Amino acid sequence: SMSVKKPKRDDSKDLALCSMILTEMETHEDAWPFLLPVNLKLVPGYKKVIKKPMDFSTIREKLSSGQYPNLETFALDVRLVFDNCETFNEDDSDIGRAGHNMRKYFEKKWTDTFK
Repeated sequence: SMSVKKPKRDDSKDLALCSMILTEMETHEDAWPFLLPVNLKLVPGYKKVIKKPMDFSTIREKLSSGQYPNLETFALDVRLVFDNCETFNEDDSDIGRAGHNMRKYFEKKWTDTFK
């Protein structure tokens, strides 16, 4: 509260570390459904159904331009990618399986890096 602060957790490497994680996600073989924004002109239903589209390119641009105020808003966008994937794709489809795998991959790097 006012003039009463918890000890300073060192956040000075967060930007670099989120960039590294993102690089690892970008280079994973199952990243292909997630690398670019879904083409809303060519994919029926996507626009109306998925209220907040998100993809790795968009996260990378946001990261590169200071649009994440902290590492939690970064994780929120990554998880949005997989949440959207689960919303639109059957679990037993290549894209659906890709999304479960990438989520697992991410969540391990996240825990290992920060927790």
